[PDB]
Amino acid sequence: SKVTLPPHYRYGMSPPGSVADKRKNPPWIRRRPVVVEPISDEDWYLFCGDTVEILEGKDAGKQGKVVQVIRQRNWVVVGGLNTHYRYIGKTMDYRGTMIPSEAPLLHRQVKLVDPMDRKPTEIEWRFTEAGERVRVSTRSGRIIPKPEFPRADGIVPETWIDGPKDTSVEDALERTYVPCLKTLQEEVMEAMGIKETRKYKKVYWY
Amino acid sequence: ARNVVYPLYRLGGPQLRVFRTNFFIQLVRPGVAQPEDTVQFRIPMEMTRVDLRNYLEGIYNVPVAAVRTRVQHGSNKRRDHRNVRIKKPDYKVAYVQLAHGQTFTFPDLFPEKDESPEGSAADDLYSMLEEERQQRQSSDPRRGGVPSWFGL
Amino acid sequence: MPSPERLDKVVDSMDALDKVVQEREDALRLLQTGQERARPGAWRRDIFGRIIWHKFKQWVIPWHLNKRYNRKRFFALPYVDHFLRLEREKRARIKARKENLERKKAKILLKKF
Amino acid sequence: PLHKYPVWLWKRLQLREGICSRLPGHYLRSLEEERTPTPVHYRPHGAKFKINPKNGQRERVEDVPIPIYFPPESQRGLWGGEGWILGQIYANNDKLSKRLKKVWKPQLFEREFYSEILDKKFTVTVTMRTLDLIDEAYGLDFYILKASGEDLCSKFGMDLKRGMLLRLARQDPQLHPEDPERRAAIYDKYKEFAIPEEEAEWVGLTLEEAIEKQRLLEEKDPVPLFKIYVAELIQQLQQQALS
Amino acid sequence: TEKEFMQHARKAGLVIPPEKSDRSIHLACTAGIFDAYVPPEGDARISSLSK
Amino acid sequence: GADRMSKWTSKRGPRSFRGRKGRGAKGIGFLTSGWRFVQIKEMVPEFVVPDLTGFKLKPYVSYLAPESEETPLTAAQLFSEAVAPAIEKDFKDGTFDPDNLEKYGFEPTQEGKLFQLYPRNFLR
Amino acid sequence: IGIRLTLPPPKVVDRWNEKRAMFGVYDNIGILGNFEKHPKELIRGPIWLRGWKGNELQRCIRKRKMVGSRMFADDLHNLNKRIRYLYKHFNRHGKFR
RNA sequence: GCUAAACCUAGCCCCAAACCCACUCCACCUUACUACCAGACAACCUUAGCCAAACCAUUUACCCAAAUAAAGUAUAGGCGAUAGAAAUUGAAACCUGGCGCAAUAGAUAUAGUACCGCAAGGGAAAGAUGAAAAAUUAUAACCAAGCAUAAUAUAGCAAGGACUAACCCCUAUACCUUCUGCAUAAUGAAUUAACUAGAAAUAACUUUGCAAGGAGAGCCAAAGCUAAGACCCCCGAAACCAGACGAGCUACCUAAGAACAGCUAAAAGAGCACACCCGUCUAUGUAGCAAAAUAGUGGGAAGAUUUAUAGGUAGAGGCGACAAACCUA
RNA sequence: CCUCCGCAUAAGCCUGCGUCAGAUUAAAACACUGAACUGACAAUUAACAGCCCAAUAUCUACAAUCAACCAACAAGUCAUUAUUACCCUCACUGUCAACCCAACACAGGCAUGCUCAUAAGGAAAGGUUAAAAAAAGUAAAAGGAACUCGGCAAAUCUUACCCC
RNA sequence: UCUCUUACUUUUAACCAGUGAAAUUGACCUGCCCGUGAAGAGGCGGGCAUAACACAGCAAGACGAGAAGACCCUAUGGAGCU
Ligand SMILES: [Mg+2]
Ligand SMILES: [Mg+2]
Ligand SMILES: [Mg+2]
Ligand SMILES: [Mg+2]
Ligand SMILES: [Mg+2]
Ligand SMILES: [Mg+2]
Ligand SMILES: [Mg+2]
Ligand SMILES: [Mg+2]
Ligand SMILES: [Mg+2]
Ligand SMILES: [Mg+2]
Ligand SMILES: [Mg+2]
Ligand SMILES: [Mg+2]
Ligand SMILES: [Mg+2]
Ligand SMILES: [Mg+2]
Ligand SMILES: [Mg+2]
Ligand SMILES: [Mg+2]
Ligand SMILES: [Mg+2]
Ligand SMILES: [Mg+2]
Ligand SMILES: [Mg+2]
Ligand SMILES: [Mg+2]
Ligand SMILES: [Mg+2]
Ligand SMILES: [Mg+2]
Ligand SMILES: [Mg+2]
Ligand SMILES: [Mg+2]
Ligand SMILES: [Mg+2]
Ligand SMILES: [Mg+2]
Ligand SMILES: [Mg+2]
Ligand SMILES: [Mg+2]
Ligand SMILES: [Mg+2]
Ligand SMILES: [Mg+2]
Ligand SMILES: [Mg+2]
Repeated sequence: SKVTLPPHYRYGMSPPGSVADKRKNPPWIRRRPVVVEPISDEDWYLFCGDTVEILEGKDAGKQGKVVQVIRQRNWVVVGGLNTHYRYIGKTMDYRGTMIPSEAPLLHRQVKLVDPMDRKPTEIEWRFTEAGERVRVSTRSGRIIPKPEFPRADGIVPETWIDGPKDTSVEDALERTYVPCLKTLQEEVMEAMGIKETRKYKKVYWY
Repeated sequence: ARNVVYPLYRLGGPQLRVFRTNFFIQLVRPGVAQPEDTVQFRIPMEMTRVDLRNYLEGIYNVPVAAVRTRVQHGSNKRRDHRNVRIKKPDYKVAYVQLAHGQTFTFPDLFPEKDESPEGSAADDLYSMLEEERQQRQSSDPRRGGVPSWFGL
Repeated sequence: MPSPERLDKVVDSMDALDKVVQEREDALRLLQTGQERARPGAWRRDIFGRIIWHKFKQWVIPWHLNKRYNRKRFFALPYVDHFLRLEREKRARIKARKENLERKKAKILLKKF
Repeated sequence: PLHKYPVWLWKRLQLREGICSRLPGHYLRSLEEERTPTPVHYRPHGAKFKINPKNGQRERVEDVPIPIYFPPESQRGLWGGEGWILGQIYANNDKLSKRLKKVWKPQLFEREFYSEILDKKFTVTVTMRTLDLIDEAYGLDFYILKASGEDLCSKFGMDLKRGMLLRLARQDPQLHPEDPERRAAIYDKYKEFAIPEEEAEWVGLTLEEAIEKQRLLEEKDPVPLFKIYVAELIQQLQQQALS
Repeated sequence: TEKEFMQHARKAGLVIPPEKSDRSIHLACTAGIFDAYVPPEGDARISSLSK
Repeated sequence: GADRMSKWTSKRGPRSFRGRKGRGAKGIGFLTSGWRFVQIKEMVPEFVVPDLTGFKLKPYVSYLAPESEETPLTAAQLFSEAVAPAIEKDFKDGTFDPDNLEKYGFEPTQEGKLFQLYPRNFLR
Repeated sequence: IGIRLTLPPPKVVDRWNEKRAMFGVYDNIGILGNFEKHPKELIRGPIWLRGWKGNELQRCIRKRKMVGSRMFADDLHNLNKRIRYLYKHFNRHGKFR
């Protein structure tokens, strides 16, 4: 679950724990690192789900929805927009099912789009005086919301059914703690009726 | 408990009580045929016989009769990609025998697969796979190599 | 395995419970005795000149009549100052090399953009 | 790379760094005094300028010391200002012969001494120069109190000096009762001495011993947070109640 | 004198993106046709405008 | 040569080296004159397990439970929640005394009770 | 085979940089700044060779003199070795004696 | 066209500035990585030597207080190779860089890992596509030694003169080094790719600048003074000294063990002869099974015998039934 | 057909021919699939051996060799009492293998018990021919050292003399 | 052992299949006789000989190969011993 990567490890469009990734760059490999623009985690603007605009490529000007963000190389993939074609089911006697597969785009080549005019727009991280922090358009002056995306747990909270081994909501939040200067050990030892009558003698620590 | 310092027992001192134990055991199906009451476990190295006895008689209430243990030597022969040896970790397995003549056989947890869920994210792609495979496997030896596309 | 996320969920759940109860014990020890680090020990210096945190070992006889504890030497014996200096010079070499490589990486990033 | 400080300043930097910084200031001054000892094994020149033969011009002349070595038996007892002389010797006092290495150890005796201050008889492994210095100082106690630290060249002499100075500063019931006038007489005899008491404890202490003494002063088993927090609570509630 | 060959590779792509991820492939077609237009048997016999 | 790199375990030396090493199990007695092991029942760990009959709490939680911001427990919060009501009450009554603090739970020395805190008499 | 097949990426140089435009400014200051500073005090480098040319042996001797009290132990041993060898080389071996 | 070639970037070097780090739980001086019991033993010590004096016997800069100057001066020195001050003068606080390298280079390093050695210790090599490998595509081919496509044709340092034609015709004693002299049958080289060897002063020459003065304090001067240019190699010994590491082989000793069938047994450091120890002679082998073996033939085999375990004696030495024998081939 | 081997213990090493899959490659001095392997999984369970003794004083001259005569010298391998203190019990480690030291799957080296040829344990020949030279054996007409520095090797079984 | 050697078996050896080294190597299109030469020629002079190519033996030559001769001498090179 928790594997440490080699210090110069290329990111390769796949999860790092996949089998195709271990086929591509195993521990056997060392290659030239891709020098990347460093971007602070406060000025990064686009998230997974917002509508974007491709600025150059085979189809410049088209909009779409980003479906994955890769922070370690500043990559996004717009859903089914900047594609090329590959065959999936591949054997020595038959291979067809040619599928459109995407291509990653840098954050320079992708600009956000504001909902009122549907045009490519530059963004600033203008802090809001009401306490929270949301993006604000520079030229149009409109707030762009953080879009809702189904999270990485894979569970939607409203359609969630408690199983036999999941405790309910009214038992997990009930305040049962009475804070006291006893330790847990002597507390449960007086709770379960266990009694000890002989003392602990002196012990020399060094 | 393991990886904890134990309080030294001065003679005539109180009973050594562990409250939230740190031991995690794994019931394992054996590799050789065992008699009808032998139940083989897999325990951490810092466990003894009497600890496993009180563990099985306190939490699961399983009546154990005799407990025997052995230390399993993990292999240290696999070479890595830079010729440094990779150590498979040693462990300790324990064979307990039930007390009152009770029996136990290791269950089958995998049999038997019976499921056919509604498929969008994986089985629609498998459906397109099998439909492409059933449609396009109409190759013919009498054409000799010409493409089977043109109406001409 | 059918769903391996349950194992990590149980493991970090129990680690959270362990951290909660150890916070409770440390708060109680701080309020009653005003000392952290329930295992008692002391700063000492062993033979190789390093400064270590030796933890006490819960004996039954006092230390002045322990035959085993009086063979272990907690002192310096001055031929080790030379090797302590060499260790300090090696660590300074490593730190200077790291900072110089960081300067070079920043220069390359400003060269490309 | 290079060190910021030279290698011969690391002792003083360690003195400024940690527990040595919290030593009292007079003890650190007595550490970094670094005076020159009295000449023992060599004849010092008269003046600082020495007209020499074969050219009648005055030349500047210094007196270099001798690298004399003290074995730990010299640390156990009062020697003079002397020790062993580790050196080399030409065979027949001419440089066209062999070079041989020679040691000059002093002649040691065992004489019993009396102390008028401490009122105890010590058996010391004394040499003849300390007897001559005692005769030149009219007493053992005058000799140990008069001669500075770099001239004793023994730790036992420094412990004798520390005990004498503590006895002088405390005005202790020294000899016994039934004769306090004798106490007053001996305390009046050694009166051009007797530094105050809190400086008298640290005279002649080596650095490890003073580190142990300063660590034993600030041992200070840490206070429970309960007393501190009830002090905070009673102070806050008195500040609210008196308002 | 202790060296062996490298490059153990395979020539069969598989279904790796459902081994697990949170990105699904955006297709642009379907498998086949919905329900086949069966032509009339005599469409060549009805090759004129109407009948 | 020998095997220098791999760690020293119980399986390596001669017949006297085997058995003297062990694997790290806490010993529970001593050897007497007749080579017998003598077990001491106060030295074996006694697992104190509570009864789970009427317990209503499962090893997982429902996702629909709300989240909370983390506040690690400190000595000041425990003091204000445990001792400060009682001390505040009998200071309002003017019968608080700074000399005797033991009625508020404060222990001067840990040697009296069974589970002493700083030397950690209890195991875990 | 030694030669490179594909020609390398062309190296661009900005002749109108910050540095190359302002090369040599405030050099020649003591002539027309009424001699407050010397042009050897513009030199930024090692502390021991600041306005001093020297030989190879003379540089190492000056480096042991001005800096060697705060060097590393390995570099001090290497410097003593190098000065011993350069003495033995310059004063004993060679031509022209 | 096979083997193959090519990559830039991990990183590293030299300076400036700045004083640098070390307990998440457990174990770690006993056989370190071991939870738990009574003699408490304990550190303070001129370096030496190679080398120079063409030998070598006094002697030979290394010493840890910033520069320049005084000055290589007074001085010391088989007064010789060389060593070498002092009085005095003063020493402008701050700026994150490179006419440094790029996988045989730069730290040994992807690493003090694998591997070798009981032990101190020694100690390596290497990767290359791409925007997308969730694009396996078709290209990218073109270049060293070695081969194949494609063996040979009478004669001769492999070549030159040529000719209508390659051979056939005429001439021609490979290279470097050391030598009076090498084709010499004297030394070195299978080939390819990379790496691999002239570092500096006083005094002179030329070119500027100034001129009885020159020079950014000190120094020189009866045309001199300042500045620049130009000029002095690599690899290789047996040896010496100092500090560590070794008696698991072998030399000896100590503690407690084990083995010696059968016959004649004269009682036996007795006889034949097993197991065992040793290796007299012959033959095979000599890059071998073996960096000392195998087969035959041998001596001892109840004693000064052989051998397992642990410990002890270490190099100016240990040990030695003296072979100058042994001390990890 | 061979057995001069083997089974255990001790020492030493540390999973090193058990099952499944890959065997397209990768080691088999050749392949099958497996002693010169890749990944996963499972084994070795103590009664066998280690892991030991509460103190203070005190006691301990008559070897072993069937120990019974006889007979010795090199003179030997084994034992307690009095007093006080002492009432709980079966914890831990090793248990596999075709294996250890010699750079190797090396005609080498390796301590003890067991049957002294066997109930264990193994295979000198990849296939054809019958060249020369070489090595190991068998047999040989007549002579029996005439060969050679030397009866060196082999076969028989062998006397006397000299030097040390 | 020999006069005086011979026959047979195995290993070895020759042919077929597989795996598959090492010392050595300036380049060689690499003959004989006489003479010459740094004094002993396959490479020079004069004659003679001469279609090319393997396979199996022999050791007369390549001053044949492995060891910067261990015999002799030199070095203001070492070391043991008396
Ligand atoms: Mg000389
Ligand atoms: Mg490198
Ligand atoms: Mg070619
Ligand atoms: Mg011709
Ligand atoms: Mg000639
Ligand atoms: Mg040349
Ligand atoms: Mg000659
Ligand atoms: Mg030649
Ligand atoms: Mg020669
Ligand atoms: Mg040659
Ligand atoms: Mg031995
Ligand atoms: Mg005999
Ligand atoms: Mg002989
Ligand atoms: Mg015999
Ligand atoms: Mg002799
Ligand atoms: Mg067994
Ligand atoms: Mg060998
Ligand atoms: Mg059989
Ligand atoms: Mg065979
Ligand atoms: Mg054959
Ligand atoms: Mg015959
Ligand atoms: Mg004859
Ligand atoms: Mg014979
Ligand atoms: Mg001739
Ligand atoms: Mg020739
Ligand atoms: Mg020859
Ligand atoms: Mg020679
Ligand atoms: Mg001569
Ligand atoms: Mg000589
Ligand atoms: Mg010499
Ligand atoms: Mg010698």
